[PDB]
Amino acid sequence: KKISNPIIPYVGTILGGLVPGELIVLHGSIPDDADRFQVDLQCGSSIKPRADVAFHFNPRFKWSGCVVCNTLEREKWGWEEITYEMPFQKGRPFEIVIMILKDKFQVSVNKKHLLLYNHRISLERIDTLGIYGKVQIKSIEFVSN
Ligand SMILES: OC[C@H]1O[C@@H](O[C@H]2[C@H](O)[C@@H](O)[C@@H](O)O[C@@H]2CO)[C@H](O)[C@@H](O)[C@H]1O
Repeated sequence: KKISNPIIPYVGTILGGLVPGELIVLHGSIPDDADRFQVDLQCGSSIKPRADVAFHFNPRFKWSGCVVCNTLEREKWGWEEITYEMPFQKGRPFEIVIMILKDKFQVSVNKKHLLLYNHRISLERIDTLGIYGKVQIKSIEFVSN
């Protein structure tokens, strides 16, 4: 459950799905000209109709920067939860750690807390990791309890 230099866009099955207490650990970097990227925890990888996204984590670099989180269900976006922080920096490496909990995802970037997001889709439905946009990824790891 460790992938080196994945191709972006990345779409891959999460072996065994996710359980509370586990981590998803991403090391990567942001290109000099980035606008946004996203990490999506998905129900499958269908394109038409588009796979549900249980957790859409979407850093956006415009202005002072923010991170938009949401859920896509039956091809409709829910209410956005926007964190007006930007820990990502153009031209710099990062580490993202997503801690899976019973109630929430908790996300840290570079070992600093970033945000919480309550589950909207049942955790057991998630079977696919997608990474899209202007981002480079050195490694993907799923860390057990
Ligand atoms: O909510 C996540 C998605 O947002 C979409 O953009 C929104 C935008 O944030 C919102 O303010 C409004 O203008 O509608 C847009 C379209 O739904 C993105 O296009 C999408 O990729 C997700 O990030």
